[PDB]
Amino acid sequence: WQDELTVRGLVAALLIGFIYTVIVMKIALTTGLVPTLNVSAALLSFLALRGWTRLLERFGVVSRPFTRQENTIVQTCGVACYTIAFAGGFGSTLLGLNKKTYELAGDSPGNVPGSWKEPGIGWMTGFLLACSFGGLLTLIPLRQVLVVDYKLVYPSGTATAILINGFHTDQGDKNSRKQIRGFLKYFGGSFLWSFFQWFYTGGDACGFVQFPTFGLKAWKQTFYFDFSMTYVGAGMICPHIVNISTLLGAIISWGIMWPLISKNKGDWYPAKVPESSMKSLYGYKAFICIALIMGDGMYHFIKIVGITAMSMYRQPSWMAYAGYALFSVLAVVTIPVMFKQVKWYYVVIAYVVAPMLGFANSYGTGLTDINMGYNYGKIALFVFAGWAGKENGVIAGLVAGTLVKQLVLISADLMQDFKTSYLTQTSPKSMMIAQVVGTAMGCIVSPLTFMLFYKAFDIGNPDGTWKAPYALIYRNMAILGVEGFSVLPKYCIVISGGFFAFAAILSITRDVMPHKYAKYVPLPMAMAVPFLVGGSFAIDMCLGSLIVFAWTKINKKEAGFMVPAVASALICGDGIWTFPASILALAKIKPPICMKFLPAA
Amino acid sequence: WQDELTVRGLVAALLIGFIYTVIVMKIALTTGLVPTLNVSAALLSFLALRGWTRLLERFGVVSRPFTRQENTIVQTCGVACYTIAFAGGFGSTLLGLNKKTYELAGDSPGNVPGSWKEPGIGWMTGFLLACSFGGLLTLIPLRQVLVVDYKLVYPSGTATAILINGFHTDQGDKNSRKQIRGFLKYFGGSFLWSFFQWFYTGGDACGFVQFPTFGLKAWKQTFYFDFSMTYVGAGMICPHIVNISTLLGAIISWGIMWPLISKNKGDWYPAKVPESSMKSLYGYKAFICIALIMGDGMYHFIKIVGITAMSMYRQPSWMAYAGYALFSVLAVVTIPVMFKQVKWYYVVIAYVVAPMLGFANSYGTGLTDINMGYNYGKIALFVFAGWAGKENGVIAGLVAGTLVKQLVLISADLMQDFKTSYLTQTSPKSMMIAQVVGTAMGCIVSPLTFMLFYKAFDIGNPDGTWKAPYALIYRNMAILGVEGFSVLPKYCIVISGGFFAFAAILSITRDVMPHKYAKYVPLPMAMAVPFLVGGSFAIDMCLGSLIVFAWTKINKKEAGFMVPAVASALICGDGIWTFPASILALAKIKPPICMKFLPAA
Ligand SMILES: CC(C)CCC[C@@H](C)[C@H]1CC[C@H]2[C@@H]3CC=C4C[C@@H](OC(=O)CCC(=O)O)CC[C@]4(C)[C@H]3CC[C@]12C
Ligand SMILES: CC(C)CCC[C@@H](C)[C@H]1CC[C@H]2[C@@H]3CC=C4C[C@@H](OC(=O)CCC(=O)O)CC[C@]4(C)[C@H]3CC[C@]12C
Ligand SMILES: CC(C)CCC[C@@H](C)[C@H]1CC[C@H]2[C@@H]3CC=C4C[C@@H](OC(=O)CCC(=O)O)CC[C@]4(C)[C@H]3CC[C@]12C
Ligand SMILES: CC(C)CCC[C@@H](C)[C@H]1CC[C@H]2[C@@H]3CC=C4C[C@@H](OC(=O)CCC(=O)O)CC[C@]4(C)[C@H]3CC[C@]12C
Ligand SMILES: O=C(O)[C@H](CCN1CC[C@H]1C(=O)O)NCC[C@H](O)C(=O)O
Ligand SMILES: O=C(O)[C@H](CCN1CC[C@H]1C(=O)O)NCC[C@H](O)C(=O)O
Ligand SMILES: [Fe+3]
Ligand SMILES: [Fe+3]
Repeated sequence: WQDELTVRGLVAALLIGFIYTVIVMKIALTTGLVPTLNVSAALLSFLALRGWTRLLERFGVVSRPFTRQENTIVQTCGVACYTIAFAGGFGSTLLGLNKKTYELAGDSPGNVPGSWKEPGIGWMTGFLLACSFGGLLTLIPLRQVLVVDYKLVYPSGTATAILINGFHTDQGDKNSRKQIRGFLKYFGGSFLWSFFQWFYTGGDACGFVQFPTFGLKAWKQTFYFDFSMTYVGAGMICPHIVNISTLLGAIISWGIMWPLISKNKGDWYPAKVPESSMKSLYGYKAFICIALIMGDGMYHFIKIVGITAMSMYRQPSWMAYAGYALFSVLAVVTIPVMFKQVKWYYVVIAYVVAPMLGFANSYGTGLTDINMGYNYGKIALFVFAGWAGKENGVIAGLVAGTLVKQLVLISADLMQDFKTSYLTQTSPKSMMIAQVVGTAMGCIVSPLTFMLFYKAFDIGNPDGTWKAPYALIYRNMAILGVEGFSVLPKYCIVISGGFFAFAAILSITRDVMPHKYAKYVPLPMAMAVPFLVGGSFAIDMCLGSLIVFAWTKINKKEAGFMVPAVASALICGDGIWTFPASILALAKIKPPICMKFLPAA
Repeated sequence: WQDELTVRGLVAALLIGFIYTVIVMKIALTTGLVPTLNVSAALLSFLALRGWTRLLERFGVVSRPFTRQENTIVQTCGVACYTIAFAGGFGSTLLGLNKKTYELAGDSPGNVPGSWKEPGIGWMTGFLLACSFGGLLTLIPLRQVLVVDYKLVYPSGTATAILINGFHTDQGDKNSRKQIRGFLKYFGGSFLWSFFQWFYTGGDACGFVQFPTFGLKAWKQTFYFDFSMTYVGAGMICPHIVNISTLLGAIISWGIMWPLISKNKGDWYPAKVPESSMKSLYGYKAFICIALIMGDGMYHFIKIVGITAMSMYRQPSWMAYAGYALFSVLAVVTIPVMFKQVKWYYVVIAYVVAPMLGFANSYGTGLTDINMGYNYGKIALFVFAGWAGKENGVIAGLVAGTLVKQLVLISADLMQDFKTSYLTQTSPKSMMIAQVVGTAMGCIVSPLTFMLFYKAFDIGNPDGTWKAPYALIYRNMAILGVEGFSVLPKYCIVISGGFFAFAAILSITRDVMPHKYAKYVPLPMAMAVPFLVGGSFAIDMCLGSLIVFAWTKINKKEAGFMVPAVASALICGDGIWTFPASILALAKIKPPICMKFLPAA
C-alpha cells in the first residue's frame, strides 16, 4: 500500500520510460531491430533512486529507505512505458499506414488508393488508450495460474528478481555472501565478454554470434553455437525437458522438414517469390509454428476453463473480466470511428481470442523465455486481411494485427514482471497500479516521442538514414493477405492441421500417463520456438542444461543454490551490455572489424 | 648405470626416431614449417614401453619395471635422432646445394656454374658424423653452469619432466593426487582447445592464431594476442623480469624502431627489393637481434671464463674439451675434402666460435624457451659467404652456415633434455650415452630417409607437391652474401653496434648494482627475441605472468605447487596435439574453414 508506491518512483519511472522510449523509437525507425532492455531498466532504476537518496543525505535532507519492493515497482512502471513504443507497432504497423509506405509498395490489387492514414498525436494517443489496457486486465486471472500454479519459470523475470534482491540484501549469512560474490564474478565476465564481442560484429552475419562451431554446412541450417550467455543462462534454470524439447523441435523442423519441403521449390510454391514470404516456405514456418502452439495452447486453456467450470458447479476473478469487457466495448465503438475500413465485429473477434492468444504467449514465455507476440500479429494481420476484399483490406489487416499483437505481447512481457514481484515479495495490487500508470504514461509519451522524430526527420526513405524496413515489410504482408488462404504454399494447411493434432496428442499424453512416464513427454510449444528461430537457440539452451547436469553430479549441494545466481549473472551481464550497445548504435558508432568465416577459399 | 640404459629403450628410441624423422622430413620438404615434437615423443615413449611391458605380462613374460629414468633416456635418445633431420639443413641448406636449386636461382654474380653438389648417402652421412658430435661435447661444461648454477628454467624441459613424473608417480599423497588431477583437467582442455582451433586455420593468416585482439592496425604490427597456451604456459613458470623484458623488447622494436626505420624505404635501403631480405629492413632485424644477444652473451661467457681463470690461479671439465678438439680436427681435415670450395680455416673459425655461439643460444632457450639456432645459421651463412668471392662463395656460405647452425641448435635443444633429467633424477652420464646413440642413429637414419624421399619423388619443384621453399630462400641468402657487408641497409652496422653496447651495459648494470635494485634491470637477450618474432609472443608471455601474479595474490599456498602443473598441462596439451596435426598435414587433410578478420568492408 505504501513504501512501494512513491512519488520519487513515479518521477524515476517517468524519466527511465522517456529515455528508453527515445532509444527504442530511434532504433525502431532506423533498423527495426529493437533489443531487450528490461534488465537494464532494473539497474538504472537502482542507480537513479540510490543516487537521489545519497545526494539528499549529502545535502542534509532525510528520505525514506529505498527497498527492493520499490525498485520492483519503478522497474515495472518504466518497462510498461517504453514497451508501448515497440509493442504499439510504431515502426512496423502504424508506420505502414503512411502514404509514403503506400507509395513504396506500388500499384497492386489490394493496395487500393484509399489505404493510407497519416500519423497524428490525436488519433495515435486515442488508439493506444482504448486498446493498451485490454492486456492488463487479462493478467489478473492469468497471474495465479501461470506464475505460481503452473510454476512456470520466467528466466528473464527470475534473473531480474535475483539482480534486484542482490542490490537490496543487507544480511550477512553463510550463503548470502557466496551468492553475491559468485554473481559478481560471472556478471563482470559476461558483461566483458559481450563488450569484447561487439568489436567483431561489424558486418552482415559475422562475429562470435555467427560462429560455425559444427561447420559451414550446419551453420546455414542454423545448427551452430552462438556464444550467447543469455540463452546459456536461460537453459541453466529451465528444466531439462524444456531444453530437450527445444532441441527436438529444431531437429524436426530444420533438420528434417525444411530440407524436405524445400525440395519442391517449383512444384509446391513459386521459386521466383523470395523466401520469408507467406507464399514461399515461410507459410510453412509461421503456420506450423502457431499450430503447434495453438494445439498445445487450446488444450491447456480448455483445461483451466473445465476445472473452473466443475468447481463452480460443485459449489476478484470476475472483477477483472468485467473490467476487460468494459474496455472491450470502448474499443469496439471507438476504433471503427478512426478507421472506417475496420468493422465493429473485427474488433469483437480480436478481443475474444485475445484471452486465448495471450495465454499461449505467456505460457510460452514462461517456458523458453521467448516472447512470440510479434509472430501472432503477423498471423492475425494475414488472417484479418483475408477477411476483407481488395477494398478496406490492407488497413483492416494492419490495424487488427496491431490490436492482436499488443494484447498478446503485453501479456507475456508483463508476466515477467509478476515473476519478479513474486520473488521480491512485492504486493500484486501495487504491481497492477504500476502497470496502469506506466501504460498510461506510455500511451502519451510514445505518440509525442514518435511525432517529434516524425516531424523533424524523414522516416521511411529506403535510401536514407531513417529507414523503417519493417513498415514496408508489414505493408506487403497485408497486400499479400488480401488474397485469401489460396496464396499459402501447397499442403500448408494440411501439415499445419496435422501438427495441430500432434501437439494436442502430446498434451493429452502427458496429463493422462503416470508421472513416472509423464516426465519424458516433450512439450509441444517449447518445440515450436525453433521453427522460426534457428537451432542455435536450442543448442545454447541444451548447453546450459548440460552445465547444470554436470554441476549437479559433481556437487549436489552447491549446485542447488549457486545455479540460479550464476545463470542470472550470465543473463544480466549480456542484458546490461545492451544499454551501452544501444547508445553506440544511437550515435552511429559501428563495430570496426568483421569476423567472417569462409570455406578455405 | 643400469635400469636406465636398456635394450627395449634402444629399440623403442630407434622406432620413435624413425617415424619422427619421416614426419619431419616430409614436412620439411613440402612446407619447411617443421613443428616442435619433443613433448609428443615423451608420450609415445611412455605408451610404447608400457604397452610392451603389459603385453608381455599378458603372454606370461616377466620384464623389468619401466621407471621414469628409463622414460627420460628413451625420449632423449629419440629426440636426438630426428633433430638431425631438421637441424642438419636437409630441407634448407643441404638441399640448396642441388643443381635444381642452382638453376632456380638463375644467372647472377656469386652463382657461378660450379656452385652445386648432388645428394648422396656416402657424403651426407660422413658430413653428419664429423660435425654432429661437436655440439654434444660442449654440453658437458655448459650443463653445470646453465641448468643448476644459473638456475635457468627451460619451460619445455620443465613441462616434459612434470609430464614424465606424473606418468610414473605411484605414491598417494595429500598433494600428489591434486597435482595429477589439476594437470589432467588443463591438459585435456588445452588439447581440445588446440584441436578445435585446427578447423579454422584453413588459410594464410586466419584463425584464432591470427586474432586481432587489439585491432587490425595493431595486428599488422604484430601486437595481438594469439590464443597459444604454449606461450601462456611458458610465461607462467618464467620469472616476471623475463616476461617484462620480452614485452619491453617488443615495444622498442616493433612499436618504435621498425616504423621509424621503415620511413626511409627509399633512402636507406632500396624499395624494389622485398622485405625479409638482408638488403631491406631485415638486415636491421637480424643484425640488431644478434648484437643484443651477442652483447649480453659475450659479457656472460667472459664472466665464466674469468671466474674459472681466477679459480685455477688461486689453486671431467677438460676431458670434454679435449674430446671436442679431437672432433674439431676431424672435421677440419674432412669437410674440405667433400667441399673443395670450403677452406680449412673456415672450419677452424666455425669450431672456435661454436662454444661461444652455443652458449648464448642455450642461455636464450633457458630464459624464453625459444631456440634461435636457425637464426644464427643465417648470420653465419651471410658472413661466411662474404668471406669468399664470387668463386666458391655460395657453397662456402651454405656449408659453413650448416656447421654453425648444428652446433648452436643442438646445444639448445638438448639442454632442454638435461633440465628434464635434472628434475627426474636421471644420471647425467647415462644421459650423455643416450645423446651419442641417438645422434649416431640420426646421422644414419636421416640421410637414408632423405634419399628415399629424394629418389622416389621430385623435391624442389616450385610448381608441385614436394616443394622445398627454404632451399631456394637459403640459396638466395648465400648469393646475396657473396657481396660483402656493403649490401646491408644504411646505418645497419652503426645501430647494431649501438645495441651491442647497450646490451653489454645492461649486463654490467645488473651484476654491479645491489640485488635490491638489480632485480628491475631488463634482460637484454630476452628483449632480443621479439625482434624477429612479433610482439604476440611477448603478450602471451606477459599474460601468463599476469595469471601467476593474480593467483599468488589470491592464494599464496596453492599457487606455490599448482602453477608448474597447470603451466605444464597447457604446454603439453598444445604440444601433444602437434602429433595428430602433423599426421593430418602428412596425409594432406587441410582445415575446412578460414576465420578471416576484415575492416568492416
Ligand atoms: C569433446 C567435445 C568438446 C566435442 C567438440 C565438438 C566437435 C564434435 C565439433 C567441433 C569442431 C567440429 C567440426 C568443425 C568444422 C567442420 C567443418 C565442416 O566442413 C565444412 O562444411 C566447412 C565448409 C567447407 O569446407 O565447405 C564439416 C564438419 C566439421 C569437421 C565439424 C565436425 C564436428 C566438430 C569436430
Ligand atoms: C549436446 C548439445 C550441446 C547440442 C549438440 C548438438 C550437435 C552436436 C548436433 C545435434 C543435432 C545435429 C544436427 C542434426 C541435423 C542436421 C540436419 C542436416 O541437414 C541437412 O540435411 C542439410 C539440408 C540441405 O542440404 O539443405 C545436417 C546435419 C545437422 C545440421 C546436424 C549437425 C550437428 C547437430 C547440431
Ligand atoms: C578489461 C580487459 C579485459 C580489457 C580488454 C582489452 C581492451 C583494452 C581491448 C579489447 C578490444 C580492443 C579493441 C578491439 C578493436 C579495435 C579496433 C581498432 O580499429 C581497427 O583498426 C579495426 C580495423 C579498421 O577499422 O580499419 C581500434 C582499437 C580497438 C577499438 C581495440 C582497443 C582495445 C580493446 C578495447
Ligand atoms: C598486459 C599484457 C597482457 C599485454 C597488453 C599490452 C597491450 C594492452 C598494449 C601494450 C603495448 C601496446 C602497443 C605499443 C605500441 C604500439 C605501436 C604503434 O605502432 C605504430 O606506431 C604503427 C606504425 C605504422 O604506422 O606502421 C601502434 C600501437 C601499438 C601497437 C600498441 C598496441 C597495444 C599494446 C600491444
Ligand atoms: O516487430 C517486428 O517484426 C520487428 C522485429 C521484432 N520486434 C523487435 C522487437 C520485436 C517485437 O516487436 O516484439 N520490429 C519492427 C519494429 C518494431 O519492433 C515494431 O514492431 O514496431
Ligand atoms: O630453418 C628454417 O629457417 C626453416 C624454418 C625454421 N625451422 C623449422 C624448425 C626451424 C629450425 O630449423 O630449427 N626450416 C626450413 C626447413 C628445415 O627446418 C631445415 O632447416 O632444414
Ligand atoms: Fe517489433
Ligand atoms: Fe629449419
